Amino acid sequence: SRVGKKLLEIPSDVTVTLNDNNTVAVKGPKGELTRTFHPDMEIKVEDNVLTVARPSDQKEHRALHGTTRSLLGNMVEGVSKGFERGLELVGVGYRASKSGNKLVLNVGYSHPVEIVPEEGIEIEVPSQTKVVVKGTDKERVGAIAANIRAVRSPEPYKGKGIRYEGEVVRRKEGK
Amino acid sequence: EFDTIKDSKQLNGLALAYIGNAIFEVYVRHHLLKQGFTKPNDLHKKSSRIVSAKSQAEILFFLQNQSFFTEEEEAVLKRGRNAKSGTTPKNTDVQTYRYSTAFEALLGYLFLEKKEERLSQLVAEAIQFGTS
Amino acid sequence: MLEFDTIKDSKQLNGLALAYIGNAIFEVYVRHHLLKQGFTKPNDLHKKSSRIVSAKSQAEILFFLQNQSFFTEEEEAVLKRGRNAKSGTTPKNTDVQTYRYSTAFEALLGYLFLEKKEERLSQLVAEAIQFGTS
Amino acid sequence: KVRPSVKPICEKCKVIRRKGKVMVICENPKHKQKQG
Amino acid sequence: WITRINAAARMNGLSYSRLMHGLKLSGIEVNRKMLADLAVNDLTAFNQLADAAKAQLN
Amino acid sequence: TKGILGRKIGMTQVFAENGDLIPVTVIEAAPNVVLQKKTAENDGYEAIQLGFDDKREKLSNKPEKGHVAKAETAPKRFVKELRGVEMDAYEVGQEVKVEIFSAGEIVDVTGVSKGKGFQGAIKRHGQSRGPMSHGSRYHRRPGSMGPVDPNRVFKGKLLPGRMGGEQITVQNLEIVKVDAERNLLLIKGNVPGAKKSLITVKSAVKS
Amino acid sequence: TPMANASTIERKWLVVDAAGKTLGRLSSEVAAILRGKHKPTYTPHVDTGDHVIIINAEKIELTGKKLTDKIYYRHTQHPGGLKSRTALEMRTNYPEKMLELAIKGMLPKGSLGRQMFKKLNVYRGSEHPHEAQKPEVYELRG
RNA sequence: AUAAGUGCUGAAAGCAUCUAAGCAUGAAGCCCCCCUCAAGAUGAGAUUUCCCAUUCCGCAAGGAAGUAAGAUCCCUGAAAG
Ligand SMILES: [Mg+2]
Ligand SMILES: [Mg+2]
Ligand SMILES: [Mg+2]
Ligand SMILES: [Mg+2]
Ligand SMILES: [Mg+2]
Ligand SMILES: [Mg+2]
Ligand SMILES: [Zn+2]
Repeated sequence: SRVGKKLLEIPSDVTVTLNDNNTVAVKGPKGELTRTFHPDMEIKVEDNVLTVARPSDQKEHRALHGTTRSLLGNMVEGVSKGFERGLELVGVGYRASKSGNKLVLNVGYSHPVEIVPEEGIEIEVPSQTKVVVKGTDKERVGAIAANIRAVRSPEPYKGKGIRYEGEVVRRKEGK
Repeated sequence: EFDTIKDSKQLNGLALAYIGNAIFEVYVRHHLLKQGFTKPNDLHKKSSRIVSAKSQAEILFFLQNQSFFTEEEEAVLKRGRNAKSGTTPKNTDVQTYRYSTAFEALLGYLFLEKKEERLSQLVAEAIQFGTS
Repeated sequence: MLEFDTIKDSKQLNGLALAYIGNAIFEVYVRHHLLKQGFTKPNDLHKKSSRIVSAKSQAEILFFLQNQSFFTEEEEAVLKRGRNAKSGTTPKNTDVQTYRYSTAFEALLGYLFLEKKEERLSQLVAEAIQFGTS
Repeated sequence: KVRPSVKPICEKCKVIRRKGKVMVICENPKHKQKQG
Repeated sequence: WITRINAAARMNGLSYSRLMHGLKLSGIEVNRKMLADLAVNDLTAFNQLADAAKAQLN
Repeated sequence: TKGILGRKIGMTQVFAENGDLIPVTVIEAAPNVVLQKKTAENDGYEAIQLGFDDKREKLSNKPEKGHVAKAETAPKRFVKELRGVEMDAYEVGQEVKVEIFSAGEIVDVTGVSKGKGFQGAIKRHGQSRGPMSHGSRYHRRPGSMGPVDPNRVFKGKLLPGRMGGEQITVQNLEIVKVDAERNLLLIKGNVPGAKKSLITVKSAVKS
Repeated sequence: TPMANASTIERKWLVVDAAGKTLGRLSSEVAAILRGKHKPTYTPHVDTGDHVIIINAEKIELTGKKLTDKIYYRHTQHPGGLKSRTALEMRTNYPEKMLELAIKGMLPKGSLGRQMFKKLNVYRGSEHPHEAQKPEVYELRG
């Protein structure tokens, strides 16, 4: 089938707003979200109904026609409840802690590594061996978790370093 | 120390505007000097910007909305706008020239009556707005 | 006179800004004088002010004053600074040294005004107007 | 593993394109390879 | 001559490769490029020639 | 930043408190005087002018007299311009004394090298010689001019000509002692220039 | 016998805009307005052209992947010293120079062709200082 | 700002995907920062200060003569050659 053809509801507090040049925004119980779209593409919304009218078929139109819909879906979902992603931390003593608003991780390096997030996203730590990022949008938490993981990639010979909240790494043997 | 004139009300014509021209020019030039500029080219450019007919017209219109004036001020503004004289410049129309004449006449009448407390404040406000 | 305040570094202005403010000063004085003398017709006020506010009458007044042992050392320095300033485009119907000698006069007036030397400037422009009108 | 002839080895190697090049990506990184 | 005729026959909405065709068609106007050119010394007759040309191009 | 202008006088030595020898270059000065200010609304940068070592009134012309008579002082012989500086602690006529360098600071010293004349290659560019025996007829000559194929000489060869006399800047020197009375500046090391010459002592750019 | 005009010519200033136009397609009619091939009195050795002013020169465009793969080379006279610039850095920091180099390759090469090139006035903005010559407007014929 | 690489969201292809839209990171390389020369940059720039109320011919353009600020000739020399 196709994903650019499904439908999208709109909760009560979630209020979308159409504007010239197709630059829809959203007002919800967790913050705002604006994202300009392609000028050619047509966006049309009804109460509890989302529609993406596509012009004559082409190679790039069948792509944009799904991209915009997926983005609107992610947007309404984030403004409804928001996304998050945890970060397990195995170590043999590798431990993360909190300091004001920023993050500090004492990996095997010889000096503490500092990680500070941008505005609109917070970094919570529920325990000294786990990190959990929380934010409204999806690409933001994605990028923040990637930049936090890229401090210490997981070694394959033994689980050592940062890894995602649920993932399997391969294992060799060393003697 | 300018000795007073025999009367500052029988100047029915444009003499009020004639003096107000040079008064406003002195004020805006001294202000531009205080800002710091010294080259004559940009000094003259900004001076012309602030002293043009349309600029004075817009400043008068804007100050009209603030009710910054009193009764005799409206009296002298009217007496200035009832002036029919000369020919308007080729670059501008016949309407805004009358507003400029009114502003210049008001400035001249304020100057020629030793009311510097109103004059300095009025020109300070006019310059402040025109430099927006 | 007017109610101004001092400008920092008023002894460092080139020969042009001084004349720039002095032209306005002289215009104010001459217009107030022609109005005090008794006149209402703007045509005649222009036709008369264009007798004293031309570079020829200004150069003349300057030569008359200078040849009368009226000035002092600092006014002489301000005259030399006004006359030595080299810029502008000469007017189509005048010489190019009477122009300089009138710019010297306007620079003198402007430098006298920008230092709160009120009474000296007043008497100077008084004698200047008196000569020019005669 | 650069080579002018890329083709899957095991059954689970995919073939994609990036920036106008031919790449074979897989789960076992001994099989990852790129044409040119 | 060809450059000057091309310049003089574009302030009328034609070009050269169409003015010349319309002149060869509208009757047989045998005015040489030298004289047709020189007649841009005054631009009142050349406009008449160009109008007669533009007639036959429809 | 900050900086002054002085005269090289010659090298000497001083013992520190550790009791160790230190080469030292002496530089005299005087109260310099700010003669002009170059702001960004009149020019394209920020810079003050400094004067130094006044000269007697017979050796000055009328342009220079009039230029230096707007700060009410005497015709100065060396005029320069210190560009990168804060321009609110300086007024025309004000002075800039030697008392702005504390001990143990780090400065730069700009000066004109001393002339060597028309020098060859072995001395100018520090090249090598040929042999002096074994039948040779080659020593103290600048070498091959290059390959045959270009049919010309590449721009950038190194040949004899006039050496020295350029402008040079030494970096990361250090103040030893600042005699506030006699207007002296003891700088460690040596500085370019012949004795009795103009020397510019600015603050450190690298940091 | 044909009128060969010489020192009997007049000139007139024109204003051209570059907001939303392809390079090489603008500099191909400007480079023939300068040369004089729009005047019925065109003589080939007197430079019967006229002056052209260009504004909004930083709004020019290039099709395809030219803003990354159009290079501008320039060689010094020293060995090895071949310097290079791409089109993005040029259009960002030297727009007027980009347009001057464009137009300069479309003119004759002698000693009349490089005084035809003194009549071109390129600016990067929306205001020009030449408000005294009364410069009229000129929309592109194609 | 980039190279190779590592990417985050994301469809064509209901999944997957570093890319086609979009958002990053990433080298002794590249452009600045450091040092020197530089407006004959004929596109010959800017700033500050000195000199200017002459005399002849020439209807006029212009030409000529004495000069002003300043410079040079000539002489005593070297931190220069
Ligand atoms: Mg008026
Ligand atoms: Mg003047
Ligand atoms: Mg050896
Ligand atoms: Mg050759
Ligand atoms: Mg040819
Ligand atoms: Mg000796
Ligand atoms: Zn595989």
